[PDB]
Amino acid sequence: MGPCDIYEAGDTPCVAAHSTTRALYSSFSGALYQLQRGSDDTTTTISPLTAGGIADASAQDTFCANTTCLITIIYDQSGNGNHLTQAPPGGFDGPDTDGYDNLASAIGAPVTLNGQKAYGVFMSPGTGYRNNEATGTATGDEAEGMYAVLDGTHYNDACCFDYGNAETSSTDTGAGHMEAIYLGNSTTWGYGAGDGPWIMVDMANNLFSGADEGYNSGDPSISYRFVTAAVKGGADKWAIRGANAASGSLSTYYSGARPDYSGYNPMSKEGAIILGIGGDNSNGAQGTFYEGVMTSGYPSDDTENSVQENIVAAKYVVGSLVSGPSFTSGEVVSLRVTTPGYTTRYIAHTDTTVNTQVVDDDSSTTLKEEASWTVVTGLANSQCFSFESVDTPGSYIRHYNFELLLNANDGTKQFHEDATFCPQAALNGEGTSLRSWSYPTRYFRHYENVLYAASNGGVQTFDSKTSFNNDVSFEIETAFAS
Ligand SMILES: *[C@@H]1O[C@H](CO)[C@@H](O[C@@H]2O[C@H](CO)[C@@H](O)[C@H](O)[C@H]2NC(C)=O)[C@H](O)[C@H]1NC(C)=O
Ligand SMILES: OC[C@@H]1O[C@@H](O[C@H]2[C@H](O[C@@H]3CO[C@@H](O)[C@H](O)[C@H]3O)OC[C@@H](O)[C@@H]2O)[C@H](O)[C@H]1O
Ligand SMILES: OC[C@@H]1O[C@@H](O[C@H]2[C@H](O[C@@H]3CO[C@@H](O)[C@H](O)[C@H]3O)OC[C@@H](O)[C@@H]2O)[C@H](O)[C@H]1O
Repeated sequence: MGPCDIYEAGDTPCVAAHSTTRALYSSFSGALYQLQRGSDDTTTTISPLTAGGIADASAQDTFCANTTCLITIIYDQSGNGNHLTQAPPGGFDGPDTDGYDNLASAIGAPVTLNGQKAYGVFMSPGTGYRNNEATGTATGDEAEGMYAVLDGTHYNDACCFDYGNAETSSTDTGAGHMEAIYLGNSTTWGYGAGDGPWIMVDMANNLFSGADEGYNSGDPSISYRFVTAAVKGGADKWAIRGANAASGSLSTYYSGARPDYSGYNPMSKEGAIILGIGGDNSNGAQGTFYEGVMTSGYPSDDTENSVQENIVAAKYVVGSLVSGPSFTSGEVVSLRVTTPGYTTRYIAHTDTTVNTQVVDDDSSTTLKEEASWTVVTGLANSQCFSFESVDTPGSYIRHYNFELLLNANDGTKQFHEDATFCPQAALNGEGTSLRSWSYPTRYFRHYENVLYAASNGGVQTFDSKTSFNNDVSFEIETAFAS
C-alpha cells in the first residue's frame, strides 16, 4: 500500500496527491510531472518505473542532457486533476514574466528512495506552484488532513514556504481563509522553541505554532534532512505532527482548539492548493518538496502513523549534487572560458566585480592571483564548493542580485548560500558548469565579460539563451598563482 491507499483505508481519502519522486498509490503508473528543456523548449513527462514505483529518473537525465530543465507541472495522482503549475501573481508579484513565480529546476534536489535515484522540487526564493480551481479540497470549515516530505536543512525566514489550502483569488482575504503546512524560521507571526525551522500551520495573517499568536514553546525546531510534516484541521480543532521522514514516529507538537482569535473558528477555507508560497503569493521563501497530499476528512493519528511508517520504508537518502570533473578542498585552480572568441580569458576579478580577463604568463602577479581560486568545501553544502580569492583571502565568489561579486565571508547563512556552487559536467562538453546551490536554475555565466548567476533564459538580459551553454562551460586548469 501507498500513502493514499492508507488514507483511503482510514476513510479520509486523498483529494490531491503530488510527488516528483514516487507514486503515492500502489496502482498509479501515470505521469508524476512534466519537464521542459531550455534547448528547444519541448516537453516530456516522467512516470514511475513500475505501477506504484519510483520515478523514472534516467528518462529525465536523457531528456535534459547538455541543456537545462524546469519542472513545469506536478501532476495530481488522485484523479481529481489538481495538478500544480506555475504560480500566478496575487497580492504580491512573482519575479517572473508578468508577475508569475519561477518554475523550479529539475535537478536541485537529487535523492534515492531505496537505492533508486529520484528528483525532488528544490525551490529557491521566488519559486512557486499553484492550482486555483481544485476539486474535492475542503472549503469553509470542512475537515482535512495533509502532509509533505521536505528538506529540514533548506529554508529561510521569509514568507512563506507552504503546502496546503489557500485562497482561490491569490489574495489575502482574511484570517481563516487558509490552512497549510509551513516550514521555516520566520518569527513575524508564530514560532516555536530554538533557532528553527518550525512546522507551523498557515491560517492566513498568522503562522501558528500553537494556541497563542506568536511564541509557543511546544513547537520544537525540526531540522532533519528529511522531514515529515503532518497537519490537519477540523471543526474547532487542528494539530501539528512532525518526524524524521527517514526514521521513527510522528510526534504531536500541537493538538486542540483553534487559536482563540476572530476569524479562526469557524474557518473559511477556499480550496486552492499552493506550494512554496503564501496565500497572497508572498514568494520570498525557500524549501524542498519531495511528496505530499491533501485529504478530505480529519485523519486519525493511527492513520498518519501508518503513513509515516510507509514513508520511512521508502528510505529517502540524499543523492549526489555533483557530476563531471569536480574539485578537492584546498586545490587552487584557474577557470578558462570555452566560448569561441573568448577562449583566452579566465574568471578573475577587479575589486568586488567578478569578470573574465585575458590572463597569461606576461600578466602581473596581482592579476594572476585575481584569476586564481582556492576551492573549499561548500559553505552551505558539504557536497559542493565555494571559491575563495587567492589575492584576497577571506572573500569568496557570491551571487548578489544575480551578479557574481567577490565579498568577504561574513559568517551568515545568507552569505554561505549565496556562495555555494555545485560542479556539473559542462553543458558544452568542455570542463565544468558551476551550478548555484541555492538557485539550481542558475549557473556561472559570462555576459560581456562579466560573471552572473544566469539561467537559460529569463527576465534579466544576462540570461540570454544565445551562447548559453558555452558561456556556462569552463575548463579547470592549473592556477596562475602557481
Ligand atoms: C533565522 O535563522 C538565521 C540563521 O540562524 C538567522 O540569521 C542571522 O541573521 C542575523 C540577522 O540578519 C545576523 O546578525 C546573524 O549574523 C545571522 N546568523 C546566521 C548563523 O546566519 C535569522 O535572523 C533567523 N531569523 C529570524 C526571523 O529569527
Ligand atoms: O542573487 C540573488 C539574491 O540577491 C540578494 O538579495 C537581494 C534581493 O534579491 C531578490 C532575492 O530573491 C529573488 O527571488 C529576487 O528575484 C531578487 O530580486 O533584492 C533585495 C536586496 O536588498 C537583497 O539583498 C541576495 O544576497 C541573493 O541571494
Ligand atoms: O561574455 C562574453 C560574451 O558576451 C556576449 O556577447 C555578446 C557581445 O558582447 C560583447 C561582449 O564583450 C564586450 O567587450 C563588448 O563590448 C560586447 O559588445 O555583444 C554582441 C552579442 O551578440 C554577443 O552575444 C556573449 O553572450 C558572451 O559569450
